[PDB]
Amino acid sequence: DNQFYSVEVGDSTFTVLKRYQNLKPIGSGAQGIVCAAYDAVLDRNVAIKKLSRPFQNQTHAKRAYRELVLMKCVNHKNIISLLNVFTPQKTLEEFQDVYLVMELMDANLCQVIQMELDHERMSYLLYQMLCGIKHLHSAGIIHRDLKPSNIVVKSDCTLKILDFGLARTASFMMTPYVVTRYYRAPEVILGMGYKENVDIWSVGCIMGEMVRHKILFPGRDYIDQWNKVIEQLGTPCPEFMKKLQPTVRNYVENRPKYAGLTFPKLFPDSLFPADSEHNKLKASQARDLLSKMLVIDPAKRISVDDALQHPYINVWYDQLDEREHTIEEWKELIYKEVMN
Ligand SMILES: CC(C)NC(=O)N[C@H]1CC[C@H](Nc2ncc3ccc(=O)n(C4CCCC4)c3n2)CC1
Repeated sequence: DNQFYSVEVGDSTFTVLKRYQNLKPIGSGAQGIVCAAYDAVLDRNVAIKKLSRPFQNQTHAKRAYRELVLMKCVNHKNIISLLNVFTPQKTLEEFQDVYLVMELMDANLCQVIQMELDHERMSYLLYQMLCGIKHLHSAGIIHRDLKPSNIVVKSDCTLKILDFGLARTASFMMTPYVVTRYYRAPEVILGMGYKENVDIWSVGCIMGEMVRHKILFPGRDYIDQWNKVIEQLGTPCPEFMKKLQPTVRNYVENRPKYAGLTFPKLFPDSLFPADSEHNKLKASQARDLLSKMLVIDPAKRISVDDALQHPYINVWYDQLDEREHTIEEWKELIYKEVMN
């Protein structure tokens, strides 16, 4: 009779359509819990994400609403695709949970970073990240929080980005969970305003970490993080700092100065495959792209288009809503998106 059934998966209770069999947990971010499952109707494996009471506050609601709207209308091979969406609840009054069904991938980028990776696979992963970012920028979406945990890959080295980043507004939370700030651009760190190549910084951080196998710019807060940035890349020029609001100008200009490191010193020959002439050249090219992505001043940083054109990468070449609402308003907005 009923077209749903329920099973326990850790703390949570997954109540899912009967087509979805043999649920297995595979991770848990901020918005919810995620299971792998077999889709008996499609004869394929899927990932199912549970959003619990997403309308419970502004922060969750805006994120859920945005993700649902964007995942449905954005169509690209390097952006995770929405296969199905449902709630087991029958009315707006009873409505609680939303379940998103997506293609099932094999790993996080975190896991891939830890591996020794050849240039063929590093450049291919980067290419795909850039193509995806490009797509988002063309659709009016500047991500600003690209990070390895929200990028997934398959064994065949296919790459998809999982989320659409920050809201243009931006907040307060209760759930004890730490946000990963390590990949954010200087302009996000310092609060400057940004353009599309804000996301290049993040790709630079990811690329660099693939080579060094350590997070480039860690720290408890933006204070420590900014210190790690300037210790490595050196203090930026005056031209840059003229672009900063008065109070953040004063902070940045009064921190201990550093000359920084050359990119050969930041990413030495040691870290690269460089045994054949092929690899010698690809290493050279790799460090050159890195040097162009990890630059503090966005005015001097490489664009997405110039990056896709770069020799390391080009071998692979081939409505609006952002407003405030109460709980009950959000709950209905999300419910009707779910019952399209
Ligand atoms: C032990 C070893 C075999 N694997 C492991 O440790 N982690 C894998 C296990 C399989 C995971 N696949 C996958 N596919 C689609 C999605 C879609 C949305 C989403 O939010 N996620 C989360 C990101 C990572 C956590 C879940 C998705 N995850 C990747 C991570």
